[PDB]
Amino acid sequence: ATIMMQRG
Amino acid sequence: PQITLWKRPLVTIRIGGQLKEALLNTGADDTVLEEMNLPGKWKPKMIGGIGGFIKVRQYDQIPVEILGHKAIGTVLVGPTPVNIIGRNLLTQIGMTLNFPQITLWKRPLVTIRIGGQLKEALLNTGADDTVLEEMNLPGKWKPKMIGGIGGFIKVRQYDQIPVEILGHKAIGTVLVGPTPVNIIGRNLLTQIGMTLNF
Repeated sequence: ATIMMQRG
Repeated sequence: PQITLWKRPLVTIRIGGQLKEALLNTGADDTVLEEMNLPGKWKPKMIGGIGGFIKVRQYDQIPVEILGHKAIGTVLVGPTPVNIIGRNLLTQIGMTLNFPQITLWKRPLVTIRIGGQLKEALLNTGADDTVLEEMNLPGKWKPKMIGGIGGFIKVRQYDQIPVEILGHKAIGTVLVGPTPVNIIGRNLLTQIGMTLNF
């Protein structure tokens, strides 16, 4: 249940 | 060398002279490490994730060794739950997604077929689970909380949902909720035979 999407 | 996705793709990195564990994350544009000291000037920045935005310190042109490969690039430091290696450094070390080959210069976005709709979704090695933007899927579901960079969101968990990704059939759990981007996580990536390679 860890969703490490990241947007810069 | 080839990394499969049945487990989190965690690797040891070396940075500012210290060893750390970090997640190889095709779903991150940038590299974000847990609070630490790094030498040199930094600028404040903000970045977003599945639970919202966080403040970080941006350090430029930082050397980082990953799987024995040297990168030199931007490292963000802040309250991330997990150290993550994003595409800015994955490209430098020559990492690709494979099943055909997908390079990581841009966000690895692909079409999926799910519940009779076609959607664009992000192949995300830093996601355990698959999370799709709000949609009214038929069937029984249960509530769940899922976390990421800025905290948690409430989602609906549907099980045994047939999906098709890049012409490959899969069937699994799909979480539905207010995610900013549709995300294909490892639960389905393993089913269509996707790996990381360098």
